[PDB]
Amino acid sequence: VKGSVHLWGKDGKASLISVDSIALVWFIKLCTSEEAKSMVAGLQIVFSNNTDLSSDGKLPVLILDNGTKVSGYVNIVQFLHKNICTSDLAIVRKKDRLLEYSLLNYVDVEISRLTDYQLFLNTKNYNEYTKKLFSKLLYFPMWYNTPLQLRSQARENCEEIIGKTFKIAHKNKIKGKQELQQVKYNLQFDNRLQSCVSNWLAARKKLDDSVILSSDLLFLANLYVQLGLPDGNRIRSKLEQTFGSELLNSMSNKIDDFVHRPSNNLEQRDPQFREQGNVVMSLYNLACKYI
Amino acid sequence: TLKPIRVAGVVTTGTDHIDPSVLQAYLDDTIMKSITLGQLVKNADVLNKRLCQHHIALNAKQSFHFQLMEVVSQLDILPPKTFTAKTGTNFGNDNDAEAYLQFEKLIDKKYLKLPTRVNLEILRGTKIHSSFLFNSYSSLSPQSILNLKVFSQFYNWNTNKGLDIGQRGARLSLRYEPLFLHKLLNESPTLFHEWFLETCWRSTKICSQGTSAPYMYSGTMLSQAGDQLRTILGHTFVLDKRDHIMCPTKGSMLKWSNELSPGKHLKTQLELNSVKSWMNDDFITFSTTIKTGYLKNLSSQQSLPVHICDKFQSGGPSDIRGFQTFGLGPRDLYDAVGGDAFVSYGLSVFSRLPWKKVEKSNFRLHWFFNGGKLVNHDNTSLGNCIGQLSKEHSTSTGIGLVLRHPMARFELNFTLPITAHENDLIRKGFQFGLGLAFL
Amino acid sequence: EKRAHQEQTEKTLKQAAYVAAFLWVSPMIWHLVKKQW
Amino acid sequence: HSHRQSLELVNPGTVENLNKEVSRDVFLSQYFFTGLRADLNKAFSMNPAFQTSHTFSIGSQALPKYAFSALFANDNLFAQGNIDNDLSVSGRLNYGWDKKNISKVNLQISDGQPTMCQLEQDYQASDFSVNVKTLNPSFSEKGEFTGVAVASFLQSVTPQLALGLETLYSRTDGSAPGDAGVSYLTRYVSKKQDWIFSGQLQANGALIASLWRKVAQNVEAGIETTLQPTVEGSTTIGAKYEYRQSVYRGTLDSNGKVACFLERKVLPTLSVLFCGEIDHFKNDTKIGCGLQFETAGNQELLMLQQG
Amino acid sequence: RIFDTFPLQTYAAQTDKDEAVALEIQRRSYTFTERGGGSSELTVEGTYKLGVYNVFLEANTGAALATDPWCLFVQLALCQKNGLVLPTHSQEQTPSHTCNHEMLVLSRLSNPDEALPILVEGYKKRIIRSTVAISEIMRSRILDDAEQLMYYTLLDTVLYDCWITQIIFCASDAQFMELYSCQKLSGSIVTPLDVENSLLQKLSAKSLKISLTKRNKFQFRHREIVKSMQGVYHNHHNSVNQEQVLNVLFENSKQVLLGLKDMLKSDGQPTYLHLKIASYILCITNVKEPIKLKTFVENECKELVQFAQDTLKNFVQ
Amino acid sequence: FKESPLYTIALNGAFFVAGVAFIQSPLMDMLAPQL
Repeated sequence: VKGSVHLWGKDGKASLISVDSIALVWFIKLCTSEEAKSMVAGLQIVFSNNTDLSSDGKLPVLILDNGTKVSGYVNIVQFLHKNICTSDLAIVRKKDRLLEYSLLNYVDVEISRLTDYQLFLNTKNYNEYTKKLFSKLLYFPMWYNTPLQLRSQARENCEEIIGKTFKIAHKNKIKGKQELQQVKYNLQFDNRLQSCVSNWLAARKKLDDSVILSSDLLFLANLYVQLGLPDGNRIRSKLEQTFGSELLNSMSNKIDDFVHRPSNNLEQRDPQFREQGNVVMSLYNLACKYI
Repeated sequence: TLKPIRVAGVVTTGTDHIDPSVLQAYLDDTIMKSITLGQLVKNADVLNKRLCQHHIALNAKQSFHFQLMEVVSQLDILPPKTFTAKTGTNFGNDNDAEAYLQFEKLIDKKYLKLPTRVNLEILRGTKIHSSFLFNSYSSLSPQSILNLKVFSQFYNWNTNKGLDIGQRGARLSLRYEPLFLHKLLNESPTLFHEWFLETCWRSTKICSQGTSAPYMYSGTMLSQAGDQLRTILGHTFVLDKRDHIMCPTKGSMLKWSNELSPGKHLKTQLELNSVKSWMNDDFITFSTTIKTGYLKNLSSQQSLPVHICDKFQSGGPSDIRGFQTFGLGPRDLYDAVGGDAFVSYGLSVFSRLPWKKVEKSNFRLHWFFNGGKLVNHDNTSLGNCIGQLSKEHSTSTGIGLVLRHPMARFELNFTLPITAHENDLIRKGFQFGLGLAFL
Repeated sequence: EKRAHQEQTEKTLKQAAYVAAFLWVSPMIWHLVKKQW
Repeated sequence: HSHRQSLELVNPGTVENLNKEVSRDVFLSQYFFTGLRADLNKAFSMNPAFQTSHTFSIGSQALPKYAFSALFANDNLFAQGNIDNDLSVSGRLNYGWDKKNISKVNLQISDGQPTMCQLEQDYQASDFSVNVKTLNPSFSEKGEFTGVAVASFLQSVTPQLALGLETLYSRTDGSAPGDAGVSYLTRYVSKKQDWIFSGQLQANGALIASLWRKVAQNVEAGIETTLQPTVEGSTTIGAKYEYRQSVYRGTLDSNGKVACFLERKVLPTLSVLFCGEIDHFKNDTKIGCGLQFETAGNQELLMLQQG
Repeated sequence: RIFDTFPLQTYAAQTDKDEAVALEIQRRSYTFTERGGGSSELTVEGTYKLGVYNVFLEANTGAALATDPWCLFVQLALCQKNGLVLPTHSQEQTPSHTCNHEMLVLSRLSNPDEALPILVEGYKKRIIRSTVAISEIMRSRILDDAEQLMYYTLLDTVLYDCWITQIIFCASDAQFMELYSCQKLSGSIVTPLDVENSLLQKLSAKSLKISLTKRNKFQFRHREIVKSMQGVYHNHHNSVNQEQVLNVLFENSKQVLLGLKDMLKSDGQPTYLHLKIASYILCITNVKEPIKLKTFVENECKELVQFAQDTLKNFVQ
Repeated sequence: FKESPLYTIALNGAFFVAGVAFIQSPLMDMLAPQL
């Protein structure tokens, strides 16, 4: 398999905005066995940071030198797992492929939604951490639309789940109302997270717990993103008190081990002009979209 | 006067925007048949009114003193052939005020030799979600006009804006209005016919929350939502022998409407109004209105149900004071399902304000009595329909204050029902209503 | 607490009325001060 | 009451317009908007003021998609009525019983919220001004006041200074006594009318300090400082150029944000307007464009406007 | 005071009703009969009506089944919970009526969410349960087993997306409107009234597709292929990226179907997973046009079409 | 080094007085164009 993988990132690391670019660099760096290394051999990592190359507008994209585009972490790993010669990261047996796919899809469609809430819909994280990354990731004219687009998208997936001067002083009660609403919202999020991760842990025990699967790299990526945000201490306290200090410490140790790995299998490539995403390419893409 | 005078010669000024071969028909048919001075004066007035109506001139001046045999002089004002942008407000009958923006354009005579006009309108309103209208008018004759309308409009219809109706389509209409009436109908009665053919695609949605209430979720209303395409022919006849449209003081008016959806349904509607004043300065006015309507399903074996928007509705601040809108007729669960036959009558009396300080003002005291019935007749016999349409009516009375401005009519009344049904939506006490059409 | 809050509000409004009266009498006081100085 | 007449004390302005020049004329915060806006204003008469306005907006949420307003104003009456989408009705009615006494009523209906009514009475004496406004009046079984009552008094100690107070009593439900707030207002006007200063101290310790300057007939400037433990502060500087062809407004805040607003009159009827705010520190930029077109309702004023 | 004396007289409620409407609701309703015997022991306040897009009569058992996987799954779940029996024909075949549960063919514009199935309960105090409410009710009965919840969420996210994309794109309007529309048809253009029904399908075909892409967060999962349907450009930039998205869905859905064959042992009463598998199989084997999903499930998955027939025999007598 | 609400109030007051001094200075007068 020869191609190229485009991800969110900068200078050899994946940004916390995308939990699928973080998990996709832990994947390529964990394919060390003879069978697993041939799965990812030939791929080149590019931190293009432009979504105009994507087939569906999401950045982690694999392009196999002939137009074949596969987008999303789950789709990419499922595509790669079916191109094995069949002659750390383990390859699951035939009798346990459906359950692995079910766990991966469940993480993607349930737990990856909550991370977007913490990244965009949580005011303390959005106003303090989230917005600062886009100015460094994108180009000057295209600096302000992407955060608003992502914030609007992140609330569409979470609607049904979480959702003279004396006149000024009277209006100032809006701040207290907002504080009460934020306290109310922090309770629904905790219950939903506790239920989702408990279901995932209950289902995961059906498989082998002595190996690292593709679905573990995404749950741990979500935990790493959620516990590194400025408001991550409350989440760390809530999860620990109901799931176990030993379990949380083991997961954090696994995350730290994944983070501190030599970049030997990984091989970056500097983006080319046609895949830069600057003003000229943006205008060219806008012209081509309408034509 | 009875002076024998012949007419030979018209000196026209400011008529460079209209073809002389077109203006000659107007001039001939209106004024070049006169045989006396009074007839000439009447014909000049008719010509001025017609040219104002057909948008040939915004103001026409006529001279007859030039000299049996004589030459008449006509002066036009050259209405603006360029773009005309306007904004305006209109009064819907069901307590809704619409606003609109309009762009008009007159087509030069070198393209179309018949006076043609094109307008585009964008309209919003209380219940009107949106409306886009494109109208094209063509003056085929001095006593005939042709209109082509293309419309796309979305709005809310039923109680609490429960339904959502969207219509898209086009109609072609022809209006005929004779210049002179035939000796039977010092007055200027109005008479016209209109024939139209319309095609429309209509979508009906239930825009009402199911957790809110059980309203709009009856068995009848669930089967009405959806898409349907239809084509209809229609005829309208109006004869208005009144001295004013909005402030009558004497005379009668008759309106007749027929609609046919071939193989689907046939609707007929009739309306009569009669106004009479008695005292020295129109102090006491008596107005009587009577409306009737009948709808028949032409489909075989009672198939192809008629849509809820094509049926008759009774009750409301305009139709029958003292009841809520869509507040009469049979109901399925709590929703008015309309009816196939209907009759309504109103017996209004107006009096002036006795205070000489304020007595010429349009504000007047009003005593009204209203009633009517709306039934779903069996499709068998008109005899059975009339038999079941003549018992157990739903009447009401009231007193209030009215302001009949030429732009609109406002009414503030205290209303009291006299007879009603168990499930009727009674509206006792104070009721406000503004619009143009009242019973 | 409740009646205490009512009494506090009454005291505040009475003080406001007193300050209003002081402002009303202020122009004459300042004129006299200017005349003295 | 003789030395008062000798001092020739001048009547001060309304308590609500102490910093009017800075708040409205200089700063563009009131007039800033976003998205595309079009206005069509049609006037029907001159001596009896009467006009209507249709507003069509798109691309933003603060400005409604469509709005319709109509105002009338004779010698001693003012009546304005505005209707905005989702059935929002606002109505203002002001009547002057005399040159000093003015009574105004504001009524707003939202069709889903209780109707709001505010009644205000204003008296302008020879050397002082008294205003009392009541919002949502109500009486309980004990005969006690229920609602919002704001009473403000302002007197000029000298023809250059003006001191005043504002008292607010707010009882919402009537079961519990309302809160009381006292605010102090001070205003100073220079002898040459070149620059004015205004200060306000609220009950909660908030401070407002504004200064207005007029360099010439076509250039004005203003500087405002607002303050409110947990307190926050803000500093704003604004400049306005008034020309016969166009009007320019610029403003800058101490937080590193800027905003501009220009009104360009190119035709006797059409007038374009542009506005833009940029905040580099917080990465927040908003834009707005609009147009205004004026028409005369009747033929007399149409001919007068045409020439 | 005296208001209580007005109205001066009051008549009974008006009992005349349109008979063209009563026949319309009678040919679009199908009655659920009881398992063992009798008519029912229900009052008009205890019955419910299931609003579905349309109905097809299957060849084997002859029962009437909804044409949508979600509607068919809800129908099977209701039949299992209450012990009912699947219908066989519309009420126009049985003029006599009694108090029974039923399934009602409705337009998607019969509720604000523009989605089906819906549940209508009660007569005088009537409750409307929407699609989201039905989904959350059905999903809360499998939370006991955490492994079955992973399989359940895989069926209605991968296989559901594949079915929706195929039906919307790879099938003609004449096939889409046959499954997701209540409009009448005859198949032969003879009468002038059949020309009018053909133009309505062409006009409203695209409006029905846009409403179907909002039922299960499809518009959120696939944002860039539901915006290309809301414009008329036919550019080839959005025509190549689309087939790449539609190709990964079909490749993923083959893995799901091949992995399902390994666990199809029903030791008695079927669970909610078996009913959901059977709904998809029965709705895919109903399409007439040769879509890739139908071809695959009929050539490579002959063991999945016998399971669906076996699970259907529990609900037809 | 205070980093206190009183410190920020004093800083805002210093900004205000500096702005007032700038307005009073001939620099502000020259900022206005001749036209």
